[PDB]
Amino acid sequence: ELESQFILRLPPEYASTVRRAVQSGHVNLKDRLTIELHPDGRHGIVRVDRVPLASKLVDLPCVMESLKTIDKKTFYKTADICQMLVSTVDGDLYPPKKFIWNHGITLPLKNVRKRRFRKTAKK
Amino acid sequence: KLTHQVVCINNINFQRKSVVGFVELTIFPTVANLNRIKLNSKQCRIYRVRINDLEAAFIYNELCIKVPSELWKHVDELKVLKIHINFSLDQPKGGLHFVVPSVEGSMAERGAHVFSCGYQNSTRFWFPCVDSYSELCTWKLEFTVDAAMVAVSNGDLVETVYTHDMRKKTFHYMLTIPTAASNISLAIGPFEILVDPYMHEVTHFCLPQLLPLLKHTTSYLHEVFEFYEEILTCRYPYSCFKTVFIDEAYVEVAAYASMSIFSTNLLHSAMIIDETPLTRRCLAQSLAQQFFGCFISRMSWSDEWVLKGISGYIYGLWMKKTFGVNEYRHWIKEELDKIVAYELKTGGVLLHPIFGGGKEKDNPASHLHFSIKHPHTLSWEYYSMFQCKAHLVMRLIENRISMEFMLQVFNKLLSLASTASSQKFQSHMWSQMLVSTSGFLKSISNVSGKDIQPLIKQWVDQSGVVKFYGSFAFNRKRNVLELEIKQDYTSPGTQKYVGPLKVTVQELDGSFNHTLQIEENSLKHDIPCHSKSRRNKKKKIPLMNGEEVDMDLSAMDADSPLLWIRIDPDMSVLRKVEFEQADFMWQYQLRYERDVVAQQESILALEKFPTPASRLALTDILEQEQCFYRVRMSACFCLAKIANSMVSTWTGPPAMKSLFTRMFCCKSCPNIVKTNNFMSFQSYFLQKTMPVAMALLRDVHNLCPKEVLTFILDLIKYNDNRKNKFSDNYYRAEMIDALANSVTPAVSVNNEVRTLDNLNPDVRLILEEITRFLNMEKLLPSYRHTITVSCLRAIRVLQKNGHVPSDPALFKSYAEYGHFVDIRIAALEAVVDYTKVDRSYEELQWLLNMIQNDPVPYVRHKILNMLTKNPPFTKNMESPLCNEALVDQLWKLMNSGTSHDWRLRCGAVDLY
Amino acid sequence: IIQHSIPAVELRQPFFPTHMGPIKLRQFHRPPLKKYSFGALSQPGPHSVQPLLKHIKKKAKMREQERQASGGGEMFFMRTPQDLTGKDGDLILAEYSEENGPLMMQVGMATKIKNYYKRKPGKDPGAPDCKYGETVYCHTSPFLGSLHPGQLLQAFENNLFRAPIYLHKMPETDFLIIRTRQGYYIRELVDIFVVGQQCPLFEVPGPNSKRANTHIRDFLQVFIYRLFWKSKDRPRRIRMEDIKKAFPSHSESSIRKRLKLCADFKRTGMDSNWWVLKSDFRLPTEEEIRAMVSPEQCCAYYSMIAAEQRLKDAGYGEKSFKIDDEVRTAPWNTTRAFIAAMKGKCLLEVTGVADPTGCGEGFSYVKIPNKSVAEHQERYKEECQRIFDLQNKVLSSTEVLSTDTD
Repeated sequence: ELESQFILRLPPEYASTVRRAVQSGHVNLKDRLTIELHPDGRHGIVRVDRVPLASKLVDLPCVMESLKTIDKKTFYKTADICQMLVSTVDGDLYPPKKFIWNHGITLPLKNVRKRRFRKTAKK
Repeated sequence: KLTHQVVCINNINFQRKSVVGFVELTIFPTVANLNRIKLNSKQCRIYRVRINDLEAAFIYNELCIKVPSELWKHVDELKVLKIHINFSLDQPKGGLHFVVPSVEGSMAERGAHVFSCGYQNSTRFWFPCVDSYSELCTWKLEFTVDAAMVAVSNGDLVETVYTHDMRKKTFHYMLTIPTAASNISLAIGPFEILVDPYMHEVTHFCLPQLLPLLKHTTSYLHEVFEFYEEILTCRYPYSCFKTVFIDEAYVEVAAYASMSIFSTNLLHSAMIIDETPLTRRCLAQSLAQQFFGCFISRMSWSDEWVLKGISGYIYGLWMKKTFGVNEYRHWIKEELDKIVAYELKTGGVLLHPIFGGGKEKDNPASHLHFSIKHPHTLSWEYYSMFQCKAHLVMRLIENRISMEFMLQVFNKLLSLASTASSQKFQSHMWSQMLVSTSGFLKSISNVSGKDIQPLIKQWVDQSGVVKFYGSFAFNRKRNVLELEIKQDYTSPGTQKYVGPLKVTVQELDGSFNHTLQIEENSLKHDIPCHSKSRRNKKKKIPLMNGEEVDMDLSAMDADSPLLWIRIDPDMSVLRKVEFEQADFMWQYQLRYERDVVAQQESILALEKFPTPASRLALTDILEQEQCFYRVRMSACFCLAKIANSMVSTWTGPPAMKSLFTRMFCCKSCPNIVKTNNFMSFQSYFLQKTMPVAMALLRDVHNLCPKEVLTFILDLIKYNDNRKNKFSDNYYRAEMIDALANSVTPAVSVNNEVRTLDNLNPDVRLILEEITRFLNMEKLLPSYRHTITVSCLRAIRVLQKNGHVPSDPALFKSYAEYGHFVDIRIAALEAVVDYTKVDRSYEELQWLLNMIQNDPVPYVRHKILNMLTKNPPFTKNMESPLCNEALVDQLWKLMNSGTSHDWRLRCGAVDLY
Repeated sequence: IIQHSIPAVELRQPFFPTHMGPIKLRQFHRPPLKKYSFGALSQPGPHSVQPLLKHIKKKAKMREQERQASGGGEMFFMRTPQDLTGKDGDLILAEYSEENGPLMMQVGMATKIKNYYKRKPGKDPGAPDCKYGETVYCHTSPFLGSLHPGQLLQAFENNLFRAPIYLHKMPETDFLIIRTRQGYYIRELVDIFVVGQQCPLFEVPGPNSKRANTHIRDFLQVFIYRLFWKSKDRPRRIRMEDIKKAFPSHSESSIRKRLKLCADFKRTGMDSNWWVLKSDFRLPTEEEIRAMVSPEQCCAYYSMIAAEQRLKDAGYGEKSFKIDDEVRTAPWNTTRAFIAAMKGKCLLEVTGVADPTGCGEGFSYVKIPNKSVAEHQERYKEECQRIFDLQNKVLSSTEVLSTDTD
């Protein structure tokens, strides 16, 4: 089965904590960072050192590929990426279109949907 | 197992014909409780066998030396003994060639010369060693020589110094790598050097008196060595490169053109003898065989096609790279197609496998007589099938495993290291040191390719095809042009085979296209509505779109002249085609084909298959000045073969005498054609076969001959005004074939020769060119072509009638006097071309006497094979092969492999 | 020369789907996270996100040793589906600026990065170095506009398309999560390329063209041969049901066509019967099967059916594909137009309805004739040049915009 891949976005303070952990390579990252997805498939909780962050799975506008390389000249596609798990410091941890993201990940694709995508003409 | 010897060979005594002293053999017995050892020696005076400072029982059968066993279970796995043998060489060594001062003749009486050829079991004529391809040894070498010689062994050179004062030097040579005793050699020759700098030291040896002539092969060596490093991506480890012109070096297992003793190429002369393809081939096949073969010492002699297929292949890249103006690309298919001639032979005669695996259950050896067992069966796998069919298969496997990938393959193989490492820190290094062929297989397999076991199996065993059946259609209503290609192979063990078989159809004005594939036995293939070509408007068809779309819609809408399907581009599949109505196909390939591999074969087919008038059209390709030497040649040879048909014989001929003067300006020539290079005369392969188109026509129909004679009389007026010039050898040599078959038809009123009555006008003048200038000394030209093929002008003008005993009465004298290696072989090839006609028994007796003892060993082979080729019987079969003394000579020529020449014993092997 | 991974070259599932329904076509190259029915991550609650650093180093090390063990030079590493994981090797991200570019790679396919450089006049010291890709010195432009002297432009290059790319930095907030049935894994990822508009190098077929119909036929044929090869029974045999499941839009009768030359129907007293390989039929080799259909041909076909689905959804019937604007944006029209222009058979509109950005920063691939004729071509080049420069400037820019509140 195809490997599933997606982007995790953390608030900057938490992202820093996690990045140092990824870089150290310590096994305990597995306890220090956990992801829980709720039954609705859109909301969830990311935990950094047991601190719960309200999270939402959103749909990115641009198709994004991850490509692996050995020599840095030839590249092999490993996956299509089209979703992002966005964690915030406020929000309902357990919440009772708003899942459409409007921006690409990179700077120039700000507002891609509204500014840089030819829109379809019906009929 | 003998791992290491240090051999100390003092004196090197020329005044005994003899070299003497002590091999010290370290042996690690790879078994428990060995009591006795089997070294090999041939014809060698042994003084004393000494083990651990006592004399030890040695009985010579193959020496059995008895080990003293003075410890318990002695000698167990990997115990180490120094066997100390004191040996003395005999005068008539098979291995060596020892000339003392006094039998060197008038022009020295001073400087001895002794030179040996190691490979393949001639090491036993030097010292007692174990003589085997399984036992892998590295050697030390101390020997002392006359100090006015310089010598060569195998194993890196580490210093020449004196034998402390006076008249003998000691060289110190030392091998690091494990190689068989095959490799070892010693050559003690002249001392006069000629070294260039800039590279790993290349330096040039000859006699002192012949050093001016060693500049053009020094600088060739500069280019050939330097270039090869880049493209093979392999440095040459050995710090120097010595090329030496031994006056006694004619071998055909050693040199040949290169013997591969350690950093000392041993060469024949061939100094400035006009190379341009011929020895540029020879020395790029040579400096190939220092990589694959020596660099990477494989452990299996059953893929020797890894040597010779890779060697052939790197000849063709370097040839077409560095010399791109004779355009190698359109010559590769001559080698390709000659192996086809020998692979069209099944049923007693005359084919062999390439991959020769000795299996126990080998039930079919009727046609395989050659194993691959001893010695001479290795020597005989430089026969043409073994070379350029290994070449052929390596070119295929490239195209499947791509070229960049097989690059990364062979570049790793050369520099992949096989180390030896023990726990007291003893670091050993082998590459320049053993490598295996089992892991070669695997490495290429990993990189690139699918099933190579099947594909290579149908090159060696019972595979390949004969004939491809062609039939054609073209239906008007549909515009679908339908081809029916079967294929057919008459032999035991026949199958259906792949062979990419391309066809390119040519519209009204030869402006079409194609493709095709056909690779099943009986196939019918459907070629879509290509009235307009894929190149509809390149400028292809604005040719029928000139004004022949509509004006000649009277003769396109009459599709009875259907779209003309040319057959087999570029010898795309190596078969015999069966394809009715083929004249247009040959023309279209002559004019519009871009690869000349097709053309030269499309005019071999124009030559033979019955063709209507193309004569005016293939004069295009007579003088297309981009084309090969040989396609311009075999464009003349079309008109030669086709030779009139009817009684417009003399209408061909004006076009022949046109390029009988190939812009020949002989009002300045032939005095400013000494100064020119002849401008090759546009290849003298093509000039030869314009007066030899004339001569073939003269031969074939006997109402030519006056007008041809007039023609070729003018070629004779052009001659006898030339000097020596390098390129112009090829002109002279294939104009003596021009002048032969001029007097040959001219007295083809046969009935013997008798005397040719009183044709003084011809016989005199033709003999005047035929013989040498008797004033002119023959100690000056180092080459001889003209008078090699001017004994051939002598014969064949005295063979079509027959002057018997005039011919050999030259060639016996000419192979006695000694001077001129070429001249000797020229004479000996004509002494056997005259026995090929002569059939009095005495001449064959004297011919196998001169086979026996003449006593150059290699010219001995040459004659022996040439008598084995041309048989002494005809159709009739009266006392077939029913001899008693020849069969004694036969068994006595068997096991002269044990001495040396590994092309003599398969002389015997064929006449067994 | 592109060498794809073995699973791609072999057109294995799921890398090369055999069939896609409307939903999958709408989601083409945008697979949504779908819940697992079993395995660790089918369970409720928090799940560990695992580090990959030790694993990444180890795999790089193992690969280099395998390299030195044969015994240097170039190795090909992408032999198994396991080699395609995001869990090891160096990783980059590529974000495509075209919402649905005319050609896209499948997982397992390869692309090169080329660094196109134009020398400065006189004494050029050489191109700047980049972290990725191989430098190409070009006197003529591989794009619609020309490089300026001293200009370096990076690009993706393969058999489907060439496209300029622009290296950016991943935001500090973002990580890559790899998700399997067994667990989550996390990698740092710093290099992300923006991909500009594609220059298509492969023609996308039209719906029900001879090319399209020949492709599905051949692909079906390949799937069938591979089924026989997978069978462990002797003589080899396959079930109709397995083919029908992979090709649910094929009639049983059309599948029987592909089977009639290589196999025999064996009837049994049960509604499951077998097709058994004929004893005189020789199954094609791995090499021969690969030659039948390439990954690129599958990509062209996928592009067509996905576009066809989007057109149906927008109300455009099969009779529409004198031509509607939306139909001009279809990959069979844009690729055809671009390739023809590349061969000098025509020019391109450039400014027009097929501009994928909708805002003038992309090219409209619509044929206009070569048909003051030095001015006609100079105006085409001028316009190409302007848009070429505009795209490079906007997509390479690190300017921060500014959310549009609308």
